[PDB]
Amino acid sequence: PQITLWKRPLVTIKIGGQLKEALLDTGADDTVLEEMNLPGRWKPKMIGGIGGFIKVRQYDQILIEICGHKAIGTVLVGPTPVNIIGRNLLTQIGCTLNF
Amino acid sequence: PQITLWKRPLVTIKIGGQLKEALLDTGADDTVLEEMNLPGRWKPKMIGGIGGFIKVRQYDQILIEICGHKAIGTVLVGPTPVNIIGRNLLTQIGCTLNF
Ligand SMILES: CCOP(=O)(COc1ccc(C[C@H](NC(=O)O[C@H]2CO[C@H]3OCC[C@H]32)[C@H](O)CN(CC(C)C)S(=O)(=O)c2ccc(OC)cc2)cc1)OCC
Repeated sequence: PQITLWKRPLVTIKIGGQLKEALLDTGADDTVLEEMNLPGRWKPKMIGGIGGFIKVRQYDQILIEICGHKAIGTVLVGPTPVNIIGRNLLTQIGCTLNF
Repeated sequence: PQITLWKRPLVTIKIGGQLKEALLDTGADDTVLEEMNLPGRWKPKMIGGIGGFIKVRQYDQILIEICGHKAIGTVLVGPTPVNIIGRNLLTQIGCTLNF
């Protein structure tokens, strides 16, 4: 499909057996999801943007389905205000910018 | 053009007669540029990101050319980690997400 940018590009994702709304974010290197109790091991990490840095938990090889397109990669979990789908997963679903 | 996301979607912009590099950021509502001198009046404003809020200077109806495409809109200037082109201007240049 094609998504215009009049409004926030919010889509439904599926992760860890749960449906959520997430933002398709070409300005995000990595994927950052709201607090959730995913199973398995993780590693502490800090990511920064406007306003400073936040602490997150890095989970690897997590499967996410974005609009029916599957993707496997690293997911950061922490006190983010919004679920953010970053380039590490956007590339896997064939997402491009076009103008 | 069509832009893949294996690398950061960085493009050259021209604002106030000066060339800069900026990030096409579909997760940003607004356009935020690093500290710089712009002519005309400005109003102090605040915007919030992943790590909290920052103080910016709001410039309205500013000419800005993004990868050869002209836009006239709001540009925020402040201590952002990187120049980001947000949806307010991405819509003006006809930018969409596609997968
Ligand atoms: C009132 C303000 O609303 P809020 O609920 C913040 O809600 C957000 C936070 C972050 C994003 C993604 C980034 N957008 C954003 O900051 O937009 C700004 C500018 O326009 C406004 O619209 C949304 C918030 C303004 C951007 O797209 C990606 N960032 C990097 C970029 C700044 C270079 S990031 O989120 O900081 C990031 C993601 C993954 C990473 O992997 C290592 C690193 C960094 C969207 C909405 O309250 C704050 C306390």
